[PDB]
Amino acid sequence: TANFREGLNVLQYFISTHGARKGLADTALKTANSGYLTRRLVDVAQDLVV
Amino acid sequence: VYSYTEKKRIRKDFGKRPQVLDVPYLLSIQLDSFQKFIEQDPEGQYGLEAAFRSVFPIQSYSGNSELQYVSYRLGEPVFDVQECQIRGVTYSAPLRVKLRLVIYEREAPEGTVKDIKEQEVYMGEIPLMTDNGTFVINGTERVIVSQLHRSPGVFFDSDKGKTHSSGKVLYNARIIPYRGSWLDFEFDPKDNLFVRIDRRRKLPATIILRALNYTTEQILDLFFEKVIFEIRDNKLQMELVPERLRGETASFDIEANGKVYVEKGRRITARHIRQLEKDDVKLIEVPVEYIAGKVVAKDYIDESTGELICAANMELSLDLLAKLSQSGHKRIETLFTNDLDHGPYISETLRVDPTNDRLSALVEIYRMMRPGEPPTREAAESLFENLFFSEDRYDLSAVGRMKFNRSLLREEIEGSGILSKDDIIDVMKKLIDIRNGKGEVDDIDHLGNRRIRSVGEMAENQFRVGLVRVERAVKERLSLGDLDTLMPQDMINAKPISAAVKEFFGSSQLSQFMDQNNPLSEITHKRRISALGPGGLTRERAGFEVRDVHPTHYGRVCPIETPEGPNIGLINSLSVYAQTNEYGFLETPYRKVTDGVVTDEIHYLSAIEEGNYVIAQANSNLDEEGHFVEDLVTCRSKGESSLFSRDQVDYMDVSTQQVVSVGASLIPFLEHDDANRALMGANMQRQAVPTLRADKPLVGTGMERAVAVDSGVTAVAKRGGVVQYVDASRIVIKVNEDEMYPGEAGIDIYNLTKYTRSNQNTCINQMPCVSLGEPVERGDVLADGPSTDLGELALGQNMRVAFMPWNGYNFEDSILVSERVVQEDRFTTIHIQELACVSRDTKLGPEEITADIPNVGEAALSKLDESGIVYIGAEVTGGDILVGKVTPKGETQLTPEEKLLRAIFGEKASDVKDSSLRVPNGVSGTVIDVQVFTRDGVEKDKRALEIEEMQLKQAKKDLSEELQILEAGLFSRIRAVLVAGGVEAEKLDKLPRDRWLELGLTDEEKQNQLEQLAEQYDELKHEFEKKLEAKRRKITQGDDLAPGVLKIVKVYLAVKRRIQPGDKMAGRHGNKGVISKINPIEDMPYDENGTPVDIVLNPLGVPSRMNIGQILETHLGMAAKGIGDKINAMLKQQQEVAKLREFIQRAYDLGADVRQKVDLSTFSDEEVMRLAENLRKGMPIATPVFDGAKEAEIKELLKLGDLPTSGQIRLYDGRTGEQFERPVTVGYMYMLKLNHLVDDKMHARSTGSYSLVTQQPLGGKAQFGGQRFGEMEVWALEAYGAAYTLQEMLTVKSDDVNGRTKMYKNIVDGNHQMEPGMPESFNVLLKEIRSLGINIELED
Amino acid sequence: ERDGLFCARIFGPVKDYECLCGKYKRLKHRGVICEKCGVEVTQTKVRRERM
Amino acid sequence: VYQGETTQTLQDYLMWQVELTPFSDTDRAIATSIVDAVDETGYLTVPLEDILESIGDEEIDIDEVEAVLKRIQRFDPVGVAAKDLRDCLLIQLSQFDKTTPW
Amino acid sequence: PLDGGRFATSDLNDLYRRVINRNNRLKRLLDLAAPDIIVRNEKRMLQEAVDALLDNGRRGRAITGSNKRPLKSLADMIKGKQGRFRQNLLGKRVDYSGRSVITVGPYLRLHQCGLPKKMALELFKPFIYGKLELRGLATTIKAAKKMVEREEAVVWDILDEVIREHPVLLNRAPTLHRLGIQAFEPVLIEGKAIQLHPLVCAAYNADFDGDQMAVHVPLTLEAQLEARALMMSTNNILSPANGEPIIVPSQDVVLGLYYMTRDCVNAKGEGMVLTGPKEAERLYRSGLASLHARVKVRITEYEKDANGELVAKTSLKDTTVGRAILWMIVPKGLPYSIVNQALGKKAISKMLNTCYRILGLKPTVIFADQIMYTGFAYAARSGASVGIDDMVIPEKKHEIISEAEAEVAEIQEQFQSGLVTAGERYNKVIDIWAAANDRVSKAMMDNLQTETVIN
DNA sequence: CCCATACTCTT
DNA sequence: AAGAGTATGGGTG
Ligand SMILES: [Mg+2]
Ligand SMILES: [Zn+2]
Repeated sequence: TANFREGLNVLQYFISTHGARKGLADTALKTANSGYLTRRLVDVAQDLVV
Repeated sequence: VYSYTEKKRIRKDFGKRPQVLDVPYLLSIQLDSFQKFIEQDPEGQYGLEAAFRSVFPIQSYSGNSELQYVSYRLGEPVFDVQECQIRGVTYSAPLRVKLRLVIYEREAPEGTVKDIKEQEVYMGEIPLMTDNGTFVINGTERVIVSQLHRSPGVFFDSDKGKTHSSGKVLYNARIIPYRGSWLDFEFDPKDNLFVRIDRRRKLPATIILRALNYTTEQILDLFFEKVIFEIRDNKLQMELVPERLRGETASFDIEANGKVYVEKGRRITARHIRQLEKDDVKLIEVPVEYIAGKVVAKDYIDESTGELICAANMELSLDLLAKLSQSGHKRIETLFTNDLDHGPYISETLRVDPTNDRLSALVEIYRMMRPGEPPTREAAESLFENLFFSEDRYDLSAVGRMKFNRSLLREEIEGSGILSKDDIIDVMKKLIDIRNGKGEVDDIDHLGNRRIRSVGEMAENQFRVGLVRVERAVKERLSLGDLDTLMPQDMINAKPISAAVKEFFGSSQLSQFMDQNNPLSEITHKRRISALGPGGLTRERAGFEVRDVHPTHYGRVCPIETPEGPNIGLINSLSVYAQTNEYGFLETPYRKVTDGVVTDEIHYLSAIEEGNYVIAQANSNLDEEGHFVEDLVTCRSKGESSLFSRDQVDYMDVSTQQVVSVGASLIPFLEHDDANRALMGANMQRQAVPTLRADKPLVGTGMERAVAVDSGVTAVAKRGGVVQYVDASRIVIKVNEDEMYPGEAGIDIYNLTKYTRSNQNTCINQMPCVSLGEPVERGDVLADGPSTDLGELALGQNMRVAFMPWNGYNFEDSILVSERVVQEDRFTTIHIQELACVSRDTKLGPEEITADIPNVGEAALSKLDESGIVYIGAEVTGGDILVGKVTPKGETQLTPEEKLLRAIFGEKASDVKDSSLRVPNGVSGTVIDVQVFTRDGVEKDKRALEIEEMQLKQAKKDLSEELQILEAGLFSRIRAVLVAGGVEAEKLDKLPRDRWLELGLTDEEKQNQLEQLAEQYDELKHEFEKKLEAKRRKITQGDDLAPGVLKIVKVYLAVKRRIQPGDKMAGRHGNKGVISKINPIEDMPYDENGTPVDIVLNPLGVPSRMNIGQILETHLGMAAKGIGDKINAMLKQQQEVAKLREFIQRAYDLGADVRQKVDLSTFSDEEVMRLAENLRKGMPIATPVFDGAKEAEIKELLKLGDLPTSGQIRLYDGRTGEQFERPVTVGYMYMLKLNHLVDDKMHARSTGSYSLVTQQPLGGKAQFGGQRFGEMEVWALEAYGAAYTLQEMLTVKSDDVNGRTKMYKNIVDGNHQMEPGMPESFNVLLKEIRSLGINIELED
Repeated sequence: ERDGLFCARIFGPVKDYECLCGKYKRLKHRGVICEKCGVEVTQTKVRRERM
Repeated sequence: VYQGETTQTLQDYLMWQVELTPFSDTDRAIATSIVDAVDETGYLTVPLEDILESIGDEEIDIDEVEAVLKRIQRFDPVGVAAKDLRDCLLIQLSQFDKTTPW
Repeated sequence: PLDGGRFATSDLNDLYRRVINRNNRLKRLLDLAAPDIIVRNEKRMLQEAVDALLDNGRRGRAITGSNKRPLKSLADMIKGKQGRFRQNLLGKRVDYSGRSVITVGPYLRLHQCGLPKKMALELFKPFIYGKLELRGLATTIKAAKKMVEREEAVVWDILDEVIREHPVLLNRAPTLHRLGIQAFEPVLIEGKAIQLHPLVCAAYNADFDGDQMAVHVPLTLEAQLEARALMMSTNNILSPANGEPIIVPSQDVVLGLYYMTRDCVNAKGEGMVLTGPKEAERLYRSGLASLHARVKVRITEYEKDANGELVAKTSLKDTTVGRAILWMIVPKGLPYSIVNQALGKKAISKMLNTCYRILGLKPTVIFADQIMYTGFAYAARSGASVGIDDMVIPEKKHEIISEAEAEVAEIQEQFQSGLVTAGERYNKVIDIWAAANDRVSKAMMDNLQTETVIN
């Protein structure tokens, strides 16, 4: 029920850390998965020229 | 009451909640672990005692002799920590171990004691830990990181229906020992149990049961109960219990004892069961078809025929019932099974299991474990015995035994270290009970299942690993019978143990060079927890669930400070108050609540214990006697939080900083920052570089002193006293008389570290913070280390900052910096670099270090002394000579041309070739230190003698201080004795001290006392001469170097780096940026008084990042600077002390019921003036991370200093003088300089060296390499259509050997054209493919 | 060593236009097989392309 | 795996200077032969007759070889590819300014 | 080769040695008529050695060295992410390249970049050698080399001459969509950082908090013309993915343009009639009128005709001072209605797209540069800051929270009485809290967005 | 984690 | 005697 101007207590901050770390881990780990998709897309359509 | 160090400058505190438990020593986790490893233990439970007892005694096959361990001992180290760092050797102690070889006679009861020989042997060196929790390995400080691993015991888990497409879950159990073989039990989609040994081919689960001498009847009895059907001439009447009928539907009309409880087609209800229990139904009438599918348990044989009728665990039929009916077998035992529970999994697995004996199971186990070889009965038996039931190949440790007993609901805690039959039976029964929906699986990420392992335990494990190998060697060498002459010393070789210890302490994954950016870096490094390492996880096969924040992390692991990237969630920081059990589990302290009254009792609870209580938050109001003001308080109960009544509270938190780590507790207004930016700020705060002068934060949290003192970078008084001598390099303290030991001169000497290189090529320098003659007490700070200011951590500088856009120069996190910042050297840093020159020995003669290089001019040799080494204090640049060296080129045939050369020019120029050490290109600095290491037996040059003389002078002075004190005391005694009788007074004063020994008195004690005093004086002189000789011998000892190495010379260069655009700056709230422009002073915005700002930051970076702590910090820093300005104005115009102390008391009294009380009435005028002098640059302020200052308090402090309450003022443009249209937030922030300098980043290349194989440019700035043009860049060029750019990048720039030369020539000639060829890498590929036996070739 | 994995008689000279023993040493003897050591007199880069 | 790198010897430096010098084809061949004849101390190891024979063309006289050799001897370092000590010293002295005292 | 005279050994050489030793032993055993029980074992070991040499670890257990690390075979060199194909053939390291940290250059034009001159001296070295030898300053290659090493004063003028119209390629990793490599004209600067134009950062996904970039130099005439005609930043204005413009103002430029084109109810100089935009600028600079004052201004605007000619019309428009000032930047051919409003990011993007579709490419580049300059200048002039008092909390937050807590308490008591179940109570509590959050958000936003002024 | 292949129970 | 299904192994990140 608090905002950042008022300030959070220990329990609320501890609760928010779960979502913070989940988002950070997802961002760190999907980089290695998008590159595989773009590599496969380039491999399948390398030679198509007008 | 305040200490001397704190009373000089008191930091105002806005905290409101009293402290009940002080912050503990921050390095206990390392010190306690190593002390436990090293200390003598009467019991064999920890350390070297456990390792020695776990192997010894060692007995030979014959049994006629054995070796017995008695005790061990650690000798004194040869050198000190500082001496080891200077010389570059390991700081270690020798291990002396007492062994006893005992011999036994033959043909006698037991073993007759023929001969016992006891000898103390040398086992090797053991590295020691310093006072700060580090190890000096090869002269460099190192840290061993603790590991968070999986606890030994038994664990039950399941898959979430992922392995089977039907969405059916499969359960499993696993037994994890400390050392041994794994044992797994698992289910299959067919409800059959299976057993896996060390992750190998699956086996039926009854093989292990049959390997333990178990009959099928016994197995059925263990895993199933019995139901008795009796032939009573009424269609096999059965003995039945009503509860058995629950969960079933009536097959027919259920009537017993003349009462129809249930009818056919009607399910049995609970009321029917209760009626059956009330009537005590025992006899039933069922049809002969009731045993159509029932399973018989035991074996029944007809006594007449004498043959088996039905085998054990077989389904009966009507014909079998008839067969047993004619034989008159009135007892049939079936197995009570159902569908809701009591599954037949054991019986079905038994039916599927092929073996039905005790010997074939061992054969199958041996074949599975060791295929490809024929089986053997003895081999299989030995393998099975040594797999799980041998103390020398399997150990379920004390913690493993405790966890095993806890998981099975046992009562005892202690036990054996090996498995038994009953343990496996209990594990199987528990797994079956889980399968029948009568239990729960375990949580792997729960902190009660993860354990902490520190350096002492790892060292013990490695020592045992070496010890077992030494034991094997001893047993192999003990077969020969020579007990009449052999000794234990010749039996054991210390090479394997010492090699293993060195390997662990030097090249382990968890042993790293200590991070030495600042004291916070070291504190953070020593308190780090890792899930990686030997026996841990990998960053590519970890998973998301192990990287998450768990509820059990509360108060034990910081939920914020973790690296971002591949290692997120795998590297953690210990919380402030966290500890470990004796078993290695994290625990946190709480205050006990009794009858609604909060007491001062502190209990450390672990994760398992914590979940069974209702624990209140630390943000809970309390009365004066300890009563909750409200009636409903917020509490966590079972992994979740809610409101509870006042009488349901069990415990409360001890502090509001219990949840966070040391690094996160240093961020002010942390509760106003988003968690992502808090993580970024915590990570960036420990990579700041120290500057020329330290500056305290001026807005802190109260943890600065603890970090500064516990890091060990400062000089702390060991005993109280008075400063007798103070200097820029040494401090001498005269100890108080009540803290002195008998018969000593009470003085303490502190030698400060001056301009020393760190592990990150930075500067380590100490400066005194005490004056000549002032009192000190134990624990006071005598000298500040790097990034320390009067005993407080000082990582950055205070900067006057405005939040506004300025002509696009702070666009996208750019920073605009004033020129006055550069002119004041506020962010200038010192960097120290080391270079080495090695002179070896060749076959044609040895290399010589000399100043007589024949091919160089006189100017280049001007900076070298007579020994060929550069002077101290010389400014050198790229290509200058540091150490001159020549290499013997060797003898020749001396042809007439060579004879002419030798005759005309000389002989020195014809025998040696220059191999000097020179400054690398792009490097400069000042020579500040030179070290010379010489092999023992080689003559030293003059430079080494000068260094040794300088090193001897310091020790001589240190000894002279104590010698002078003692001799002054003794001569005072002599004068006191001599005056009493034959007093000369002035005449005695005229004579020198030495003449007093010649003067005598009568034959009374007036002469015996003088003789005793003279003897004591001579003894003192002899003792100090012996001390000086010992120090000289230690100093002059030679250096042991690598084979074929004669001398080593090390030169240290120092440079100063100034701030410039392209350098990275940051705050403590995750607000980083790069300098874009240095602005002249008259262009900066200024206020009504003409004062400009130092930094301009973009306000657009705040709202989206949600790091609001920086705005509040800016406002509070403005207020603190205003208070300091008032104090400075009062000091400038000399006023009375009364007004100063009145104003300072008013400033310290501000706040709403704060817990800090400062009273200046107990301060003297001198102390008040000193404090006021220290406060004239601003009053420092502390705000704890969840008990900080409110906005109203900040506004009150602003009002006290006569500043606008909004925190915003009017500014004027420096270039036009026009006022900006809106008020701007102006204040003070704490900025840091990060170790990302554009001097180390910029790199360019035209042409250079190439690889020998691929013929392509090298990589790295150190090799002057090129940039990589990878596949994505090629794709971008293909998408553009730039074919010529791509071809030029692929051939004439990388590996077209002729094309490179032709392109260079054409470019120089002014013709921009290329002639591409074939890359060399394609030729290499063709050759490599041909080497595989494949014919690949080019066509046409 | 002769007939080894780096033999100059099989793979080529270790110096430009020189044989192993040293009878022939300059460009005037290009394309000459020394009877003593058996090494050809040519460029040393042939060791990248001789199997 | 670190495969090692390439180093520049005296002959590599001399050939680099040859490639960027306005020579003709025959002059470049003669320069190649001369640089091949230079040893590690910077002295020529064969008489010019051997170089003329190694050129392999009968249309070329020894004076052209002498001119090419003189041009090469002014490369960096000065005095390289000298026939003997006297020639090397004379070449080095030729590059000094006239104001030298002796 | 290592210090101390140790040559060590390679994996391939070790495998070859093993094969040769086994082959020689087998030859000797075969020619000695050895018993078959031993020659069979020798043949098996020779087969294993050959298999290990060709592909270690494929069959059986891999042969390791002294470091408990399996040796590398021919197959290991051929294949993998560290093999020839992916490490040396599909990508490679190149010459004439550099890298360093990037800062922001606000004064630059769209086709220019800021290159440190210390980097440029190293990158363009052979060009400088040729130019020095071309004008008689140096007579030999060694003389030019020594002059460049000593860094005389004339070599800087030579360097300024040789980079006058020579493009360079800037690249930031990772490269995703071909806009991660672009071409720019260098401007020599002091320092060690590369200056980047603010309008291209979105294409690079770059920010100035520690990012680094690499720079490459085209050599031949074809490469230089490809850089100028295909990869130049003034050619890549539209996105190849969807056709929308990519050089769009953001942050400071948007804030400044939005601030200048706003109106206030009662501002200084309100309600006067001006002859044109220049009079409005004179009034603003003199301090006689506010930037937000509502006035009437005579505006002349041009419109394209049917055959493609511009026709001008002049009329009095009701506008503000700031909009009239901004109108002096718009090129001929656009309606005045395109600026007579408060401009956000979408409006500025639409204005740029309209200019591109109607007028062409070069006017769009000029317009974008002028927009960036004007936005930066007026954002600086505004003095916009951030303070703690700007975050206004609605006054009704506490009562909404209290009412939500009361509803939660009453439904909890109802659950205690047994009227409901667990899941229904949980969902109802969630719904209550969501409704309370929506109420608080609406109250806060309604309080924040309006202010009261005196007429 | 996903796909291809040898061995096992069913119509 | 075919045919559908399960345990094992290879290549990928
Ligand atoms: Mg960035
Ligand atoms: Zn030869």
